[PDB]
Amino acid sequence: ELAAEDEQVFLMKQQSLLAKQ
Amino acid sequence: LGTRKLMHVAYEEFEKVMVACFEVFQTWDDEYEKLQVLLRDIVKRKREENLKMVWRINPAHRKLQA
Amino acid sequence: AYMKRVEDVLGKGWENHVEGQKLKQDGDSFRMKLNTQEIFDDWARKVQQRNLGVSGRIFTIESTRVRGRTGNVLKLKVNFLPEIITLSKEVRNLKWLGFRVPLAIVNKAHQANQLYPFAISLIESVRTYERTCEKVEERNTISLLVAGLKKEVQALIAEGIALVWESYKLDPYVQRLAETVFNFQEKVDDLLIIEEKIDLEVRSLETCMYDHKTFSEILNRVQKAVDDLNLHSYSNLPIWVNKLDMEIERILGVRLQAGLRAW
Amino acid sequence: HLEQEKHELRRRFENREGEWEGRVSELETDVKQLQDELERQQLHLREAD
Amino acid sequence: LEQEKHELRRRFENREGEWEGRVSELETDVKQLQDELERQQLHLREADR
Repeated sequence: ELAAEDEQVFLMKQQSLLAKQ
Repeated sequence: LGTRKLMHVAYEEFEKVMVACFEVFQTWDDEYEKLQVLLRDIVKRKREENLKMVWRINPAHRKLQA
Repeated sequence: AYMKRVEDVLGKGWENHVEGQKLKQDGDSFRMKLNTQEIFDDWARKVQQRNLGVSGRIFTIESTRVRGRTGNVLKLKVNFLPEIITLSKEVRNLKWLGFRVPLAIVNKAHQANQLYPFAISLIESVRTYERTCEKVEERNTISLLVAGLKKEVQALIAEGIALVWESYKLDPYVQRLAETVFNFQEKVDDLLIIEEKIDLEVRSLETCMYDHKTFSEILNRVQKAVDDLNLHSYSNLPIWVNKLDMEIERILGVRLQAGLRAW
Repeated sequence: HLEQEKHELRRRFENREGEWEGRVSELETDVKQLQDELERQQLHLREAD
Repeated sequence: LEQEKHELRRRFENREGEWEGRVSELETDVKQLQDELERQQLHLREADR
């Protein structure tokens, strides 16, 4: 019972956009 | 090198001989480039006299090096 | 060349000929039609009107976007689109005709050249990344297993975007990038093939009617593919196997109860 | 930082080298044009005289 | 890094000094060609006179 890992694409991209400052 | 018996001798002594010889050429090269720089330094104060400085040098050991 | 032909026809009488006087006119107007100094001037013009700043756009390596479409998505983009063609333009004018080409533009082109291959590799990596994301999200099961590698790719993508213009550390990132997306792509392709073999067995579980040997054979083949999945470990492989097994149980029990009634 | 500045100096000095190559290319074409125009006007006005 | 940096700075300064020399030579050649064109055209004008 781990529910190990899974991620997104667009989400990560715009989150890095907010991280671009 | 005529006295060192280059093609006679084993590969190891040959290698040491050749290493020192390339050091000779290497020291020739860089130290001569230092003299080139210094000559251009004088030339910039000597340019008022002439510009016949061909700067073509074929140092005799060239084909010996090759 | 045609004028040379006519120059050979009479020498000098073809000029003030019965119709050569009109040939001369056709040629003169056609010379004025065939002019390239206008184009050379417009080239040097446009390049010196707005490509004055387009030249050294190497710093902001990564740039996020906006794409007004359904959902209004945003992509990633490096800043080298027309500049590369401008480099080719300058080389063509120089070797071709040779003008008193603006030296400032030539040296700015030189600076674009010395950083251009890096950008090519980056742009292709981005494009392959986008193509793979298209293939991945067009599927849904695959995401469970690809999750780790997809996060890996985005980890380096984040580390690549975060920095802009790393004059010292550039080449290793480029090479790291190329191999990550290269692997990633091979993994998606590999997995796709694997999955379709799986599904031909799965969808064929209602075909070989009531033969335990054949059933066994099918299952063995499927898990051979599963060890293939295990080696180059995907992300959450047993979870996806749980899913499989549940539907396999249903196809099994269904074929069973059908044969049960018939028997 | 030393490696940053080092690679930056290498690239910038290569750019300066490109500028020098440009200056030489200029003067090359200039010498060509001057020599050609020179000889043409020389010999043709001499033959005219 | 420090050593090789001073070495590289020095190196490109040497190559650039050679560039200055080549450029300066061609500059003087351009001057000579322009002056020869001027005085020879003047000789042609004197011949015209």
